[PDB]
Amino acid sequence: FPMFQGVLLPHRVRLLLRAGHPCYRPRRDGERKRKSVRGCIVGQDLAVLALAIVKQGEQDIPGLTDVTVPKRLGPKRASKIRRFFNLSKEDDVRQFVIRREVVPKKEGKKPYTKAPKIQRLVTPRTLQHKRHRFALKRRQAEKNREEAAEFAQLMAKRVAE
Amino acid sequence: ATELVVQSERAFQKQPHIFQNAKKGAGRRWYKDVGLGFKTPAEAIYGEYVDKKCPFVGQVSIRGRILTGTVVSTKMHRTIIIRREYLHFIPKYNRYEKRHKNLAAHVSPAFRINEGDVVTVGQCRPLSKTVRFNVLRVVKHTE
Amino acid sequence: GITRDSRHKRSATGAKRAQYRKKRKFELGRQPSNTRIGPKRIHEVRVRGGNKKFRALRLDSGNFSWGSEGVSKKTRIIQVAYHPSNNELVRTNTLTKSAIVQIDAAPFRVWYETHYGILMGSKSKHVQRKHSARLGDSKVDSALETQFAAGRLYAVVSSRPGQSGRCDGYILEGEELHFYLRRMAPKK
Amino acid sequence: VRGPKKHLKRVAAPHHWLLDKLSGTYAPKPSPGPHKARECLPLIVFLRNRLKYALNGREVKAILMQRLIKVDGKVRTDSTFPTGFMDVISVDKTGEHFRLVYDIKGRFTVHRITAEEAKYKLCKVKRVQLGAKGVPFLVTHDGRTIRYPDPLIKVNDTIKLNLETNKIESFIKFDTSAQVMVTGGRNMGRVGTIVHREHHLGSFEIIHVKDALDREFATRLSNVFVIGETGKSWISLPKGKGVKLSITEERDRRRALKGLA
RNA sequence: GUCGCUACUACCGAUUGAAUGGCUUAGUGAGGCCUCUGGAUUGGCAUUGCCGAG
RNA sequence: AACCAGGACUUUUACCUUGAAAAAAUUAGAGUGUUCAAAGCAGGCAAGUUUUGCUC
RNA sequence: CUGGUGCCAGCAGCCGCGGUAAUUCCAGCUCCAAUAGCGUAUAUUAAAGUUGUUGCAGUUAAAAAGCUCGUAGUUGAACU
RNA sequence: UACCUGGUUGAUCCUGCCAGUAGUCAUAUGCUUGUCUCAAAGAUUAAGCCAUGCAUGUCUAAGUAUAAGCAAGUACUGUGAAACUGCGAAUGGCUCAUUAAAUCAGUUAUCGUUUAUUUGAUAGUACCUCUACUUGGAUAACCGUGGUAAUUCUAGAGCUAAUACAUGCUAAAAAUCCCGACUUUUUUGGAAGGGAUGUAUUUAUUAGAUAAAAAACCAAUGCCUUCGGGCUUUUUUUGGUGAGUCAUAAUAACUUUUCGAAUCGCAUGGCCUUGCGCCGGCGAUGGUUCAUUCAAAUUUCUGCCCUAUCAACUUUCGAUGGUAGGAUAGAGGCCUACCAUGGUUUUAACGGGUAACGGGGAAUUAGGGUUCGAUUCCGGAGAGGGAGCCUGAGAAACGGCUACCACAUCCAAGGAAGGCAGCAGGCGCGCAAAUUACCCAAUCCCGACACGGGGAGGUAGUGACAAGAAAUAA
Repeated sequence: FPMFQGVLLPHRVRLLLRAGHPCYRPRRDGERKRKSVRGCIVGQDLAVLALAIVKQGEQDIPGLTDVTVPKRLGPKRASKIRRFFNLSKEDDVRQFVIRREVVPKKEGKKPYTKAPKIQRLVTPRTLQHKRHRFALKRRQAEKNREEAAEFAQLMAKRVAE
Repeated sequence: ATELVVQSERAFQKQPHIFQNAKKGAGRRWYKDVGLGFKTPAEAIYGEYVDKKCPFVGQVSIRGRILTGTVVSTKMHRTIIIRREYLHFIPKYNRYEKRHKNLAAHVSPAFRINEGDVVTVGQCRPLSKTVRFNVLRVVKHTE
Repeated sequence: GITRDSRHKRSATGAKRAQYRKKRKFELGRQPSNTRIGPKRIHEVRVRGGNKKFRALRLDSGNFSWGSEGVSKKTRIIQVAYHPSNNELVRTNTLTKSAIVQIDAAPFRVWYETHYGILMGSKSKHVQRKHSARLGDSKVDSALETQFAAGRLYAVVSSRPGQSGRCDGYILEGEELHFYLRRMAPKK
Repeated sequence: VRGPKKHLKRVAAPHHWLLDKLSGTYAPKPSPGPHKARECLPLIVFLRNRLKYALNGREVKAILMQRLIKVDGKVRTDSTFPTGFMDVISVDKTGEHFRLVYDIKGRFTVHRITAEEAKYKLCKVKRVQLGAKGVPFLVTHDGRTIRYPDPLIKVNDTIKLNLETNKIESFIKFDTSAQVMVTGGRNMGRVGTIVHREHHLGSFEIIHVKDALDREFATRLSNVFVIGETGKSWISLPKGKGVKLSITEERDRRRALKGLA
């Protein structure tokens, strides 16, 4: 039975658990199920204890303190890459991408370095359709005014005769 | 049956969405024509009652079927029972039999309704459980 | 849930209709929303068809109108005076349709003073000219003067808070005011 | 129950579709659109069963995705689109400009017309009211609405909308001597000239129409359709002109056909 | 027509009659729902009261 | 005053006639070479050209 | 028709056959009806004018209340 | 397809029933058998119980690529596992348990209601008296790693994306109403400059004249003539329905303020301060409102088997009606408080039985009638019996969930987990009824969509029978 942050009962209990809280995965939309879970406090019935390091002590454990993992993935969005590389406003953001090596990829000669894609960068393709949408709006306004003027002539003639 | 003071209830019996101001004295009364060739009775135009569930000076509308029957019971409040009589067909014996069905219609204070006194009723949307008709035209024996 | 069919109801001839269908979702009902006086408490219920209904359990700063001048303003609802049908509903202080309430008239006094100028119950050339042009209709009912002196006014709500989430009404005046005052004179 | 239906069985399908009883179990089940499912022809039925421009349900879908059926001047891709009365089908890859009109017997038939007269689509109006910003709007029988219409048009009238360029260019009234076709009923698909309009309280106007041979018949106001006045039908009529060719004369026509070969 | 023997049919019957299902009486009451509460936790604000939520 | 033309016109039904709108299948039944038939709703032209058609 | 039993076995939708001459029991021969189909058991329909409005019957075959009053119900002279 | 015969008697004529006679996808069984076409096959009792496999999935160039693969231009540029997202899952198919004005059938109303998708219209208005116009964070997969004997077993740990979620100027200009700096009649004295004034909710009020045609007074005040005071074709809003408080426009306020685009794919067109700046097309996906369509929900009239050894029934705890309120998408005793005693019935009310789903329809056929109709089409109900609920426009859904009741199952004994009156197959009841087959090719349905799926559906295996043609001769 997994953890449950919030239940103060000092033993496992069953509740109509919802997907909003953890320890669930909906099979379909609008699904709720009855499941058992342990309390938020610790007793003697536990077998595995999950802990986090706050501050290292005087000595260093050879197996964990010495070993460290690298961050193999970098930023993707324009804001993310800007905050990651601390580049200026006009600094050729496209030149701050992370490049990987494909030697294990059995590339043979000229290892083709592969880099991820950058999002939320200004590209003139979106502006074209935005201008077209504004174009459609002004065309709708001009057509509305033209047919309004035509009906104004019709109504003026009708009230005259 | 018997018409009493219109403001004889917990709530002030009033025609909805009608107002009196200083410029327009007193309270104007609104009337409508039900249609289908009927005419609005004069005392409905100038009366006292409100009768929210009335084809005149009210909110209900006349649409659907129009029936004719004789009112049997008037002991109940603002509604009556209409008795419709008809002859049924038996193909086997080539003869008729007398069949009757009792209706349930609403009567406004505009119409004085007693026993006998066959009337004409029309569909006026469900009103109370089994009341779906309202009296529109009365062919009274007195007149 | 609660049902609204006539199948469970006894027939007009006295016979009891046997069970025909299970309860359906196109005929469901819901609990009443007795919106008592308190800090604004409004939530949403998803009604059939994807629409939403604004409920109410406590309401403050409602809307009330004044038909003589055709002016409506937001006012703070104080308490409920009368409600037909069960009078215990008044004792439990619930707001529903067709229930007279007591309201304050401080915004009405401020607007009246800033519009007509001549104070009720006692330079600026353009203001004086406007007062002269709009003088003559400033007369008000004796009841409308007593309520301003006493600081409280009677109003009738013409909206259903349990359906639209608002308690909107109008200031009581005229023959309806006289009928309601004569109704509550022996009670208070 | 519990919601709408998506499957229409055969045999229960409309009779005028003339669908084969065998060779399948279900009917095309027209999708929602501008015409009622009971008074419309699916595009698949029109192209396959009524036109033979494709066999079985597959090739017809292929050409529909091919963007060739410019119905009302625009290409659609719904294999079961509810193509109703007075619809135009323009296959510009071939040049045909088919029209959808009732025949003498009251069934849809081939009404191929020229490039002209296939642009405007004659439509009956349903009601006239006032829209937003205090403007009048009109709604037709083919689910099309027109903004700022002619002020002289009332209900149960006729308009000729241009399509693509749109906007009402001409309207036709409802009075005596006007040529009238019956859209549905037991007098399906026969043009004549309205001579008498009989008024009934509540609803159900009764229209008495005299055909070309002066045989006379009656129909309902909801089922009449005004096209032209005193022999000035602005739209073309199909073969037979919709008179009322009876069985006793169709037998003679068949006998004459036999006595030709 | 009474008395017969038999296969078999039906009735009454002490056993304060037994054995299923609807209709109701009285008692209690799972379950989801609406509503009144409760703020581990997320917390922007050495600090410290305020927008907040499941 | 009075007259003509159009509309409404049964005090009130039962009864009879016609029309409207009206699901298909199914029943009767029209047409039509599944070798006949139970069938099905198609089908046909047309031997001397093979015509990238017509006809119902 | 020929052989076996002899109110026994049995046959048999009903009448009905069988106690030593059994055209009706079981064996053989042949014939009759339908046909790749026939019989049996049950439900139903026509005949059933034995449900009868069309279209039953009531003195003796089943059937007129012992008799009378009387409300529903049914039927109701002629004349515009 | 208007039909008879044998049987009471010694013999006769009747009444009278029995029997023979003929028909019936109307059922079973017995005897028999060489062929084809066409159509049905667990309904009759056990709407009894099920091992097993399947029946609901879906992607275009165009919602997310870092494949944590692949065959072969320094943001990526071709394929793409994997997942989130949107939609369907409320359609099909099975059965007839319940149901007696109930369902259903024909015929009306919704001026008493809701609606995903489709079609047609609809949007120079969002914020300041210093506002991003391009913007926040989380969220999968990958990644080490853990408990339970197995789980649709997950959290613990690092993150990165959205047409998901949450914020956020866009577009001018003209005009309108309010706050008011100011003078000098230069009207009844209005405007410098400041703000709201798009769209959507609720409340109150006004106009909503219009079958046509003349005058006596009062108020603010629009054109002001020629200041006597006039005052108009019209600015008085307008149109429609058998019928409205209908649609629309004006006035005064409210909205835990709805919508008004932070998205993708191809044509590299034209310009001069030459910035690599301005501008220009073809599509696609969302979103407000209305109408329409597909549906749903109520609802008017008429028509239902047997039973009097059921004659009175219904009002407590709603039975009949009025007022007010609540709830519902909506009318309505659907519910609540009060007030009246009412409603049906010998024209059979009510109760009971039905081996009763209803109808189109089927069998017999002078006519009239009698019987049947689970079943290929329509409508209703159910998914073991009830009850409740989320999602979704649409379910009181069961190949969605939850609890009880009766069953079955793995258990390590801590627990877990279901529903074939769907397609096949098994047990039992049985006189009584078939393969644990192939395929989406035809009909159609679903989805992001030529491309995928569909035990719906098509095809076949099995038989004595349901109809049509005919070997055993010459």
